[PDB]
Amino acid sequence: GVARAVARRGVARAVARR
Repeated sequence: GVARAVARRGVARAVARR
């Protein structure tokens, strides 16, 4: 229901909820 798409050096997307 809530997934983030951030792929930066230091800030990666560890947010992945349905």
